[PDB]
Amino acid sequence: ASMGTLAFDEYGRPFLIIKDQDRKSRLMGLEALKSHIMAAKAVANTMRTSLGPNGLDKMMVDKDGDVTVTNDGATILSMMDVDHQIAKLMVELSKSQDDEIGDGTTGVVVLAGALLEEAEQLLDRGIHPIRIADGYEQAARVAIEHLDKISDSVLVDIKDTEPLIQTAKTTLGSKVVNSCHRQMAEIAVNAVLTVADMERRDVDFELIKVEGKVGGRLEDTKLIKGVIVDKDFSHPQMPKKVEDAKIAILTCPFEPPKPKTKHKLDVTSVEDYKALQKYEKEKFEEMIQQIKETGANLAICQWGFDDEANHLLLQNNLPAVRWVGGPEIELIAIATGGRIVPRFSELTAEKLGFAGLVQEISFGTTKDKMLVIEQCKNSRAVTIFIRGGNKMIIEEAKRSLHDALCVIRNLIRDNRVVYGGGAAEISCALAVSQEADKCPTLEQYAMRAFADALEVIPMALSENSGMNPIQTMTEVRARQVKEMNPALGIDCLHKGTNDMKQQHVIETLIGKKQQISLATQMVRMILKIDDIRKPGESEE
Amino acid sequence: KVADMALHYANKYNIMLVRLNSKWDLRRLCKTVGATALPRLTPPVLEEMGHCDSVYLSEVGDTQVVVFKHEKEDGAISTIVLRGSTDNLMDDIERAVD
Amino acid sequence: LDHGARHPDMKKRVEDAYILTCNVSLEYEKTEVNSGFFYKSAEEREKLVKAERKFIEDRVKKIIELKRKVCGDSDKGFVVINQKGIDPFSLDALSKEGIVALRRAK
Amino acid sequence: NVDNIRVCKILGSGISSSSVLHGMVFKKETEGDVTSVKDAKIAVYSCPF
Amino acid sequence: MMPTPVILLKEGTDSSQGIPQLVSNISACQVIAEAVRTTLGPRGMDKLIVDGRGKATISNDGATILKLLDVVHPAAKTLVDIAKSQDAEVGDGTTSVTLLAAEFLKQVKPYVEEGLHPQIIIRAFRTATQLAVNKIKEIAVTVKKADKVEQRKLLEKCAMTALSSKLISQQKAFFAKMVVDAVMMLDDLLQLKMIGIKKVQGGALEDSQLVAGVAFKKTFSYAGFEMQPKKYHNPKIALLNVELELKAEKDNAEIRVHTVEDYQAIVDAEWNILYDKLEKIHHSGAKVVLSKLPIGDVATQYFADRDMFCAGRVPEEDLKRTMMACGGSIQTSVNALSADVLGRCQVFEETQIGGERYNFFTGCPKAKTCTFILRGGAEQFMEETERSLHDAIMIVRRAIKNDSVVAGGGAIEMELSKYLRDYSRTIPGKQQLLIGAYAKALEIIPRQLCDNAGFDATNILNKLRARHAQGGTWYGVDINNEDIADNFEAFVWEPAMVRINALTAASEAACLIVSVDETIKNPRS
Ligand SMILES: Nc1ncnc2c1ncn2[C@@H]1O[C@H](COP(=O)(O)OP(=O)(O)O)[C@@H](O)[C@H]1O
Ligand SMILES: Nc1ncnc2c1ncn2[C@@H]1O[C@H](COP(=O)(O)OP(=O)(O)O)[C@@H](O)[C@H]1O
Ligand SMILES: [Mg+2]
Ligand SMILES: [Mg+2]
Repeated sequence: ASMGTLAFDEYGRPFLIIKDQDRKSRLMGLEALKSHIMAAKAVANTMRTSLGPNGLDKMMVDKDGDVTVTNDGATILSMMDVDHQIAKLMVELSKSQDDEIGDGTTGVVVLAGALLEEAEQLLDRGIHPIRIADGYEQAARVAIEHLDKISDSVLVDIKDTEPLIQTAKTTLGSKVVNSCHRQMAEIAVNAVLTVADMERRDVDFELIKVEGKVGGRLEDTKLIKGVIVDKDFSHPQMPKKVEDAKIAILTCPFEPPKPKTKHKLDVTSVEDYKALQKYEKEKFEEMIQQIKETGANLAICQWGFDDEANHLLLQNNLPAVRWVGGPEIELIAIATGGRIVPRFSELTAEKLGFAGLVQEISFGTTKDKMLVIEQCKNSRAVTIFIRGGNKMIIEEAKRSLHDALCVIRNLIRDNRVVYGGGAAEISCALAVSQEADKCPTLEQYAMRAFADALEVIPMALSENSGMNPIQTMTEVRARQVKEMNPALGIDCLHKGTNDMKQQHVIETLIGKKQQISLATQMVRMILKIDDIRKPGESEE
Repeated sequence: KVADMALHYANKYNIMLVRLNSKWDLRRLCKTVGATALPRLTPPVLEEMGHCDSVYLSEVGDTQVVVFKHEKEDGAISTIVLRGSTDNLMDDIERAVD
Repeated sequence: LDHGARHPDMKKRVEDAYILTCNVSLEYEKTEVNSGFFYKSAEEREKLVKAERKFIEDRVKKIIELKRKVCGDSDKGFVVINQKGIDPFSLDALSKEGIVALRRAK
Repeated sequence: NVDNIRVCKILGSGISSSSVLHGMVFKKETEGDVTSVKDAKIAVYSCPF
Repeated sequence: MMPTPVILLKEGTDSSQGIPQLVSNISACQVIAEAVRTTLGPRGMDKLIVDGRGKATISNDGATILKLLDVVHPAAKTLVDIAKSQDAEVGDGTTSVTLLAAEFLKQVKPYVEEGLHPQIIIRAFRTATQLAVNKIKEIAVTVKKADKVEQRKLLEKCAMTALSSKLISQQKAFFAKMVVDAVMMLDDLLQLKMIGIKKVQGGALEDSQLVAGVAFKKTFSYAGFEMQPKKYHNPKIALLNVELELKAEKDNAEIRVHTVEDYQAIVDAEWNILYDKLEKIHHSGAKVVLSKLPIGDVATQYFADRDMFCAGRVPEEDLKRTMMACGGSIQTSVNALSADVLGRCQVFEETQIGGERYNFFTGCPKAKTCTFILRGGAEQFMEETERSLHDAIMIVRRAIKNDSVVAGGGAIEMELSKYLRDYSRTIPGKQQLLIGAYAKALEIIPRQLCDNAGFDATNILNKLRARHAQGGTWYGVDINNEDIADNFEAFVWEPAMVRINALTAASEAACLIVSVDETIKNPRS
């Protein structure tokens, strides 16, 4: 079932067709489909345990031994050292779901695995894979239409943020940061709403600075409506706090000027040396005086400066910070309302940013200092500053907060929502089953397989919470059929009710639609592959 | 080579630029058009100016080609455009032409 | 001789020929003492470029003057056999005067 | 002169589609924006432009 | 064989001569064709090839699959070469050429075994190919009406037929409409470089869009870029090829001064040069600035202070498309930035596209270009979508050049086989067997369609042959209905030149393969 072809001619002469054909392997027909389905099922079964509030974490170790405890499906599949091509396709699917939506990176894998398992059963029954793909495509179209039908709109206004808080809480429920559940939800919602364009435009994520520092507590994570900089004041005797600071953002080092072109200044006499020394001294004095003339209280530079400028800044009651990065310079300019000035000659009072409070912050017995710029007037840049007991929970909080920010961004893009907990999956499966009855017989099997694959999410949620999967899912489906209510799901938290509208389990509609679409096209692409040609070289 | 400023100013004055890397092709083009390969950027005199019925950019198959075409059935150099479905077949046809 | 004229426009056959056997380099030569050029504008660069070939052009002009003096008609011809190389500029200058020249002779 | 006959090999359309062109063909593009001239006045420079 | 004390060729030279090597060559061609058989028709499948580096590629196109195969057999490489030739000249049918050539070789293999002279086979192939090409030219359906609506319908149907074999076949109508709209905006040469194709990961296939303008990814913005507005309602675009940075005036430039005043003057002169370029750009009236060369942080902040947009290191092709869409001119110098050298678009915007930032130029009324933005869940997914769209674009371009169409699904080849059999019935007989074998080999494509679709090939072929003999030119395989149907009324339309080139290339390859009697392999250096 490998080696391609091997005949060596009917006449005994050599028969070489493909380079290194004796070391290459190939798979054809239904065997390749079975192998692909097996690999995808293995990946999906590994991922399905990390679904829902009761989902468990995966401890991932890289080449160098670094350990990242995480629940994000995209991260889990990205850090795996997979070799099967179908596994790489699953990883690409998760990365795509993360890129487009940012949430639901684990549901796509489970859905694709269930779809491919049902396709395996259908193929064993003897249906062409293209027919299965077409049936899956039309069932996905029906499910997307039903999701559009049963969707609900929410307010994305700043005055009332309760639906946004509920959606962020639903997103963060499965992560480890649920110990500060509402706090993280609120800070994520406020961060997204602060840096946003009102007319349903995009939200630029690079205006949000997510930085974490060890120590403290997870509850100490806070939203800072300004900029947090790893740098500190240049002179150790400079004051550690500036009130009502008038910032002066500069991108020129406080050093004597230097032309870019290859230059040589010739000193030919003692008078030339005296003039050069006087020029250097006067350049330092005049740059300090030019900074002071604008009335600024703080000076922020990007390229650093030397000792004379440092002591002149200290002597002139001008706290200063050096070696600030370009992104940090841009963030400070955006938040404080000031303009980036390329040289002292162009510095004016109108270009000065305003910060209510600039402070240097210590972090215990660490000698580490970080600068805080906050209390801006109308800051259009925000910073999320995360604390924790170890770096691993800090990284996990970073990715969980990123998921929450992405979810609120999706809500801003489109405010229609559907109720999670498997209720949407159950309703879509019911709609697909109803549509299958009217469909001719041949595609009916594909529709029923798609519905069964859709039903895997409620069963996974119920099993992860310890309940019996089949009984719970059947009871919820029966309740959904008996009374018109697409909001009945799997009570993972055992709150006593199956109505997810009351439990406030809310998901973005576009997230579900993207999940279904991406799963459908990846399943079609996998089903359409009937041949593999691996090198088979077992290279080192 | 062609400088960026020279290219920009030639585009400003609606001048077509062709860059022949091999000196053999340059000499053959000079023969087939009737021009002299100047060694400086001096404007050409009347005698050194080359003339051709039509110069244009065209695509044959999937290859972009520049064609120096004479309407008359005469000239110093004539070219044969060989088509085919295989490189080896065209090589054999070229050997037959030789 | 195992080599011919290096200019495409050069004459291929001369009926009556005057032979000029020379061992003078008619190509560009660099100063032995590492000159280098210094200028401040494009026009100055053009002037320096034009003036850097004056030395070779002087000898080429001497050859041209000898050619024009020896035969004022088009009947005769000069074949210039040079043991050293000739740059394309001097080759073109000689060809424009109807002089066939050979470079790098044994 | 045998060398005065040039052969350009372009793949795709079968040998029955071959033709004779009174001129030259270069498998290359053009540097500038202008791509076609109807009354060409070619000036050839051996020096870089 | 006796060992000569001094052998003629170098040791290790391999030589195969006679009928056995010809049979081996035919078998090699069959082996190559077998690797692309299942990738034919709407029910075709994809192949996955992994290189030594481990980067897999997934394709339904015959030419790509053959190229990714490291074929070293001298006779087998002819199939790869003719597939590449068909892709170059036509763009579609890279599987049909190989299938037809291999079928020709298989059909004449029994006659090759029994000592038939190969020149006879070559002459028979040439005669049959000429007759088939003439028949295709004669029976190709063209309409002399010269109207836009039915021409557009023909183009859309051809694009759909060329697209109904790939992973995007479900959205084939949508993608065909996009492709036809894209092609109709090209001016006179239909250059492929004027149709941009951007692949953005994440999203449904239906999320793919065609922009009537130009779009390209954000290119390493410097500090202060986020302070620039990201939407303009009537911008003027300054397409540039200019380095807007503080730098040495020239690589070989040296400044020599002996006075501090001269030092300050030199520094101020550099700053004044940069600000003079920036001020000329600003006073040109433009609002969006693009350049091939990098644009520094100083220039970025200068443009931010003026509420302007800047983007450096924009690729050559993207600026070419922008110039074609907006109607400007790429300026290497800013000394003369007149109104006629500035581009103009209705709306410029930077938006989030699936985890990436893209600059959109829309509303251009005189645009001669377009940009496809393809969405998918995987890298190879979008690559194969791009390949399928390339095939559709090539078909639409060829149909623009000449709108002569024939019914697909094997109808054209069934008609050609019937005509060739009828012709062969009226010739002395040595050519009759070979021409009949050619006609029989012409039946491979409908048979392969039926085999891939899972039908019973024999019964469908019998029905097709009976229908063609009785009457009806455009009856081919109906994949959905498990039967045969009139493929012209079913809009299975393909340009006639596709089949013409396929037959010509297959015949040339078969003749070249048959015409070889010896294979000599020198030892590798
Ligand atoms: N409070 C809850 N009650 C019931 N189900 C929930 C709750 N919170 C989340 N879920 C479900 O758990 C599933 C997994 O969500 P999560 O693990 O946060 O992200 P992903 O969808 O990427 O796995 C979601 O489909 C959601 O419907
Ligand atoms: N809807 C259809 N019904 C029947 N046959 C079709 C249909 N669409 C395409 N075909 C046939 O499938 C054959 C293969 O086309 P395709 O796979 O798109 O490219 P290639 O010719 O390179 O394999 C064509 O010859 C065409 O006649
Ligand atoms: Mg989630
Ligand atoms: Mg095709």
